[PDB]
Amino acid sequence: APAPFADFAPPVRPQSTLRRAITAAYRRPETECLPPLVEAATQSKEIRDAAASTARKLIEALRGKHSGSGVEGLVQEYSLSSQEGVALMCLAEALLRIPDTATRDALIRDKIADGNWKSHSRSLFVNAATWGLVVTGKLTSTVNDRSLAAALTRLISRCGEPVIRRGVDMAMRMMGEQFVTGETIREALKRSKELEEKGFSYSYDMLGEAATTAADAERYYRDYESAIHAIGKASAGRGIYEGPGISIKLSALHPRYSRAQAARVMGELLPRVKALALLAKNYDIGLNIDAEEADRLELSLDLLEVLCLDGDLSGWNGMGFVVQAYGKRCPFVLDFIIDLARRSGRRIMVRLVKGAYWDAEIKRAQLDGLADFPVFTRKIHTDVSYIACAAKLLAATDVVFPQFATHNAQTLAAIYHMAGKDFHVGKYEFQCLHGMGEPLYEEVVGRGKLDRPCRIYAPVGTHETLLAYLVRRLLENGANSSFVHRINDPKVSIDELIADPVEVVRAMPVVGAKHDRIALPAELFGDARTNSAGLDLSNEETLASLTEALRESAAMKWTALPQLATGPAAGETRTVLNPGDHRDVVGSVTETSEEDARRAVRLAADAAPDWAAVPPSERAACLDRAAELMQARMPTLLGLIIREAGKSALNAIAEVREAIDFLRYYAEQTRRTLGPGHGPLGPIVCISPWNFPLAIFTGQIAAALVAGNPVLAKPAEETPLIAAEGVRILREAGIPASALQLLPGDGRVGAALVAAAETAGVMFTGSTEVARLIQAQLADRLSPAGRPIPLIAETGGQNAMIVDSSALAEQVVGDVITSAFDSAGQRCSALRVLCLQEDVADRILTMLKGALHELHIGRTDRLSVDVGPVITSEAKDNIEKHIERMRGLGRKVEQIGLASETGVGTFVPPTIIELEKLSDLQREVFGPVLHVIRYRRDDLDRLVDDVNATGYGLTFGLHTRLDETIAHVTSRIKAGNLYINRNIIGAVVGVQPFGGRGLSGTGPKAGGPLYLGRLVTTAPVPPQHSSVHTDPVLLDFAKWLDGKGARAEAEAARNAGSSSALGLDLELPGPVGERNLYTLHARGRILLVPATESGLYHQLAAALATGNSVAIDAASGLQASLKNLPQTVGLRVSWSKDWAADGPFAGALVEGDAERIRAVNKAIAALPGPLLLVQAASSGEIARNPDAYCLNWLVEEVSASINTAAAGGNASLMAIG
Amino acid sequence: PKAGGPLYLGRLVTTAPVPPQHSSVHTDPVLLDFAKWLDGKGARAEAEAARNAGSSSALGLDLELPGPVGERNLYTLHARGRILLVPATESGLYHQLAAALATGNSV
Amino acid sequence: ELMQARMPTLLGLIIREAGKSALNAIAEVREAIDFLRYYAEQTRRTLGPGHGPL
Ligand SMILES: [C]C1=C([C])[C]=C2C(=[C]1)N([C][C]([O])[C]([O])[C]([O])[C]OP([O])(=O)OP([O])(=O)O[C][C]1O[C](N3[C]=NC4=C3N=[C]N=C4[N])[C]([O])[C]1[O])C1=NC(=O)[N]C(=O)C1=N2[C]1[C][N][C](C([O])=O)S1
Ligand SMILES: NC(=O)c1ccc[n+]([C@@H]2O[C@H](COP(=O)([O-])OP(=O)(O)OC[C@H]3O[C@@H](n4cnc5c(N)ncnc54)[C@H](O)[C@@H]3O)[C@@H](O)[C@H]2O)c1
Ligand SMILES: [Mg+2]
Repeated sequence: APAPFADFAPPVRPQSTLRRAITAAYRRPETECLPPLVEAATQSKEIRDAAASTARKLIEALRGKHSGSGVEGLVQEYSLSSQEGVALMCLAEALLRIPDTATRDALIRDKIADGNWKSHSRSLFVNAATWGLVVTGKLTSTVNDRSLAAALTRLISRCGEPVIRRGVDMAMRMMGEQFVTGETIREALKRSKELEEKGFSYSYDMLGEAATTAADAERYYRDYESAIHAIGKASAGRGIYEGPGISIKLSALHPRYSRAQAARVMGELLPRVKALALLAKNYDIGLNIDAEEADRLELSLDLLEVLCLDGDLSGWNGMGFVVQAYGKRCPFVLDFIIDLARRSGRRIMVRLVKGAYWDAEIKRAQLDGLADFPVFTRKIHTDVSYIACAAKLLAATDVVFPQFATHNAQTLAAIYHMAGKDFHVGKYEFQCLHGMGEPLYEEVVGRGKLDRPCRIYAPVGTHETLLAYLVRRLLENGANSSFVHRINDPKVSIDELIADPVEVVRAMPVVGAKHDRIALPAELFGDARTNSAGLDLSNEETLASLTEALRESAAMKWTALPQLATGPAAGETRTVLNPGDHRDVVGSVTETSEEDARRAVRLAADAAPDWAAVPPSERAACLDRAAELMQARMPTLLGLIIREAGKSALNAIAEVREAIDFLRYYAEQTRRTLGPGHGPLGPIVCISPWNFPLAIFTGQIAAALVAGNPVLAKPAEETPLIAAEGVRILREAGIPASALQLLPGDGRVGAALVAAAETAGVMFTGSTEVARLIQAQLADRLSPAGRPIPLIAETGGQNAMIVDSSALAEQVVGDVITSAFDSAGQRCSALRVLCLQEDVADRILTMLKGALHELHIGRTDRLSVDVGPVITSEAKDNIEKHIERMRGLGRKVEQIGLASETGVGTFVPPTIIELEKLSDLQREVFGPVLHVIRYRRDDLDRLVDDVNATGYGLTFGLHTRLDETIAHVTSRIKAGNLYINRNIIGAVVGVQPFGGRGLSGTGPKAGGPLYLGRLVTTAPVPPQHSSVHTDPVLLDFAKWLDGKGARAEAEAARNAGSSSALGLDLELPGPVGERNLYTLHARGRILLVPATESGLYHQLAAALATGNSVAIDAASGLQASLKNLPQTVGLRVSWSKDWAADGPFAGALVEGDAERIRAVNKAIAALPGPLLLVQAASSGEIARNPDAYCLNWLVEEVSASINTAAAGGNASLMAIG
Repeated sequence: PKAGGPLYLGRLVTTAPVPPQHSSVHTDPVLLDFAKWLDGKGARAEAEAARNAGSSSALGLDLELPGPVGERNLYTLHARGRILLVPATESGLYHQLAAALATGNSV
Repeated sequence: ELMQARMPTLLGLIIREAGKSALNAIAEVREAIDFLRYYAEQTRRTLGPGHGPL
């Protein structure tokens, strides 16, 4: 048996001093990075004056020949609005998908120009965000396809065939000659002769990146290989400086290019790069490795090292490598490369760029809760870094070949004068992007200008392949801080453009301060609370320290005991085994007798006043202290979760982060709300699931505790050890032993706790079937006041994602792989049903199956493991029984092979099952099993019906670029957590408050602002909880009441209309590149069980004020109290003689004495389907208490998370520099 | 239609143009249910007409118009109310219903 | 353009023929000018050969 974590994440090679200095700078504070760069970038006053003069001269020439763009002239000629211009370019794009020129022209002349363009599976406007950048310079993340359709109809009906003709010719020019140098390498090489004769050179980019499958990587490989032949044939011995070369992206050459898969990268990717480099060597052309995301930088250095030390490549100086000056590690990376060039004797071609992925790096660091960014946050810092690194490169031209890739004339001029008077071809060069840089460098290349060479980075590919690179390009030119945007801005003077970034930074009061408008990840929530911190699993120091802490966690003797108020109790003891390897004993659990569980409830009851008397601020301080303890102990907590619950390190980090976030969120919500009149319920039984064994465990207990309730904590029988450690942490944080008792054991302990007479409330997260048993237990019970015992029951999902033909397959597949198979599908939020529009289903399914087979399944104490085990052999048997049933029905089943090592544990391979109809599913299958259905676009509304028809309502995803489809689907889906253009497993506390409806939950949502109010007898007013909107049917009912003479009830109805928070619509603070929305909706149809006329009027007012319809108990005999209702109200009112037939309901209001309430509660619990959140009151309570029925529980919370960076960049961050 | 607004000129020609900014991303939910019902009955041309009406309807348009500072001048498209339908044929009635339901109206 | 340039004279007629004050006569002429320019622009944004007159 392998020792735990003995092979967790060993580095590719021992880290040299130079490599370690790189890693040390990864997230260095910005104020520490800049001073050395300012020193390195300093030049003499004479040079700065000469540079400014050169830069002014370049900028004056640039602005002098600056003519209007072709699209701008087209917009002008036909008086097009922006939407018309965008719609026209979308139409032209589509017409160019028609290959035959004569066929296209007939369609234009005879069909398109004559009105109905719509007549002639894929929205015309799928790429409108890109064309929007071209036309307007601004990025709109999604497409208003109804606005574009209207604009296209309007412009065609107004201007006819001539404007279509001009649009097509424009689009043809741009997509064939401006965004790419050519469609094919042969075409690009032909078009390169003109500028080569003027002194330019070329580096061709075949536009591959981010392989998703093995087949993708093979395709990109043979594309590079075939391009190298064509370029090498064309080079014809010109060599690596005068002649053309190629650029490659490592992400194109392997589907798992990541530090987590470093062994696969070195074993499988490296030989492919070597083979391409050997061919480049034989033709003697340059081969450049493009720089990509920050978490790939250091990994790529291991390939660069091996290649430069490989004797088979000796004699060739064409190996090239990009370094990104916006990165804090850039100068240290250059030190490493220069030293490698010295050791290997290879004159490495070093392309210095600023960096292409800035927005994405900001979002990723925020999402991951890391200490700082790996890039600068002020644009001028990148400029100083660039010039500092150019000085380092220019001092090493004997050993490297510097290549200064920039379109900034100030940057260029500074380096031109820095390099001095001695020049020869091969000393260094400049570089520019095809299309973007020729105006500037025609003022540089040639003995009549600055007589310095420029290599053009030349994209090559079809219209289809060009999109990703294009948005990344167009977003760059649109940012306010970009040189290209500023030189075109008339309000920007040449003096401002030639301003020296080195001197500007040097004179700042605080050198190198972070941007004021970009939050560090820790500060995402500002003054409200401190964000939890994650760990960077791409950082070798982190991996090394985590390796030791994980190993140490595996040597600990973890135990879980019945921790009663009086001290640990005796019981039956057994071992806890690693689900991924039953030979790995993780610890020992002593489980609770039903006698001791009943005793613990009595002890909690006796201790309840002492805990309620701890002021809310001090209870919240305990939570905050507990959060600090968990943050400090995260590495050890990771190791325990990894081994006890079969989680990967990434998932365990998120798990501990979520626990920390619960603690801090409920602490802050407490400080915002709880006062003397919000009395605790009493002893609360917290029953938690195995699959989030720390986070949900902690969240329920922390909420109950901070609301002033003593807690009986019953963890899932599978995962008691992490629960015991969380209880130890909470107790260390100051929660008294009498306020928090741990009762390990199975459902018998849970049931004994629920049944205990003093149990005042139950918080349950788990399966719907178990919640239903607890609901039945509680229906026997009333509080001492004669009211139902509150139950929060957060249960299963049957979560769908709908994908239309506008979505990007690579994005979809990544989000599907994560949503369906992360944690082996053992997330309640996990994707269960993928719904694919028929026209794209085959392509996406092929890509999905290819991605499936790149997953590594195994024991999770290895960083390379993607998917761990299922929790037990019983879970495995249950999942496999489902798979084989489906397989028996003839459904296509895709499964990846499991290594023999999995036999010592309980594993189910990630599985894809292709279904015919959504009704082929019957129950939640809690494992790594994705079902796929196809749908025709016209049946989208029916498909949403089908998703809703399961009765679940937890998470839901939609991948589309089209606003009409977003509006349609999100208005018709009924689920508590929605996700647009991203995965569906985000439940960030306070950002996506988490929890569903129907069979998925009673609410209120964990991690949201209504949660604590359920755990006290009188609910406070949550922060931000109000609405200016009044339900109109409530208003009509209040008027009807006044017309009937029921004046007091009409007043109560109007008060309910005002007090309702129906229509609340908020955006919650969170990471950049995401919009996180929180809204209060009607729950649905509320069952009303009245006893008196006034009671019925109050119940109806409460239900209508919160947007609901009602079914009124016909056995009340109160039909005559509701005669002659307004039609608006009658539409919402039905009478029910058979409650079971008229559901599902979404809640209930009950009026009666205590035994009437108990009887109705039993009848309601017997209704099929969803657990109902029931509120009961006596007639006298209704008369005395306007809040007898609390409106908090008559609305439904909906969280929506929209990935606004999905189009390829972040519009908000484009204005930040 | 309103004088001084974008629907006005279209009343004075035999085929109305699409006015500037005249669109909506919202689809009437009753229109959607009607299209599905027509689908179920096999009235494929009418169901297509219903879907097309649902998309081209500008019901729900909600714009701020340019004007003076210190004012917000808003322009919105709502249902008219109850529309009198005088059909002659079943297909005609389905088409009338599609047009009226797509624009939020009762009939 | 003509109504704008002749607004003072048009004001005088409106004041005496229709009982308007100077301020309201100014508003009257401005609105006429705005109708003219608005329907002109709306025409430039929309009308094509298939939008036949009544
Ligand atoms: C020219 C070139 C070549 C030849 C090649 C390459 C490149 C380039 N790239 C790109 C770069 O990086 C950049 O992005 C551009 O170029 C731009 O820059 P320039 O011209 O310099 O401009 P300016 O304006 O001066 O600047 C801009 C910049 O800055 C920065 N920022 C912004 N904002 C900010 C910043 N920082 C800080 N903070 C703040 N706030 C940024 O950076 C921007 O951009 C590249 N890149 C990369 O990454 N890599 C590579 O490799 C490269 N190359 C190419 C290839 N790839 C790419 C793609 O694909 O896309 S391109
Ligand atoms: N809605 C959410 O937020 C959410 C979150 C996580 C998990 N879940 C659901 O949880 C399920 C998986 O977790 P699980 O396997 O641990 O759920 P489970 O229903 O099997 O058990 C959950 C807890 O209930 C206890 N239990 C079992 N029988 C009981 C009884 N008769 N009375 C009282 N307690 C009893 C168990 O000991 C455990 O502590 C999945 O259905 C998943 O969807 C929901
Ligand atoms: Mg269970």
